[PDB]
Amino acid sequence: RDDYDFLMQTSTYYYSVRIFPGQEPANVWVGWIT
Amino acid sequence: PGQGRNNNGLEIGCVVDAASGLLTFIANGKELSTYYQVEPSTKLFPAVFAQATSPNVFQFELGRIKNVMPLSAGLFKSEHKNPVPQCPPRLHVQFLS
Amino acid sequence: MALYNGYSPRAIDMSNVTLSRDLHAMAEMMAE
Repeated sequence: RDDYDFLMQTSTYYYSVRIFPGQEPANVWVGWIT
Repeated sequence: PGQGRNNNGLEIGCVVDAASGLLTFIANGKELSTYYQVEPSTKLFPAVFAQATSPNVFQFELGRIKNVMPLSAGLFKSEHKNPVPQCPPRLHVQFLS
Repeated sequence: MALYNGYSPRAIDMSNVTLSRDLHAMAEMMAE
């Protein structure tokens, strides 16, 4: 699958947000804040 | 582009490269044009701003994609080299009050 | 948006959409 060495050496992180059906995507913002 | 808006729940993926301070987004398996470049030593909190138009609004998914560590690896120093996604009890949802 | 946009019966989970007060009154009167 993925490269284990790259996965260990990387400083990249991920997350996701699932907007459910029936919720307007124009009313939802996704990202990061300080 | 043109979607049905409801075939599957929309999955907006946020990717943070801390070694370069680069913030990228994925709409549906597709890289978005919007990107951000943060200053070194910035501390970024995952955030969602939502105006509820349904009893079910959204959900954080603390998984991972190919060649990217999960969020728990960067959040917790004890899991800095743990590819398995985790949601420890310390991590919780806060709201502006 | 839509203009530019064996068997799978899969359809849309639809009951989660909201309606305003006027929309609800519309639905009530037309169901009546």
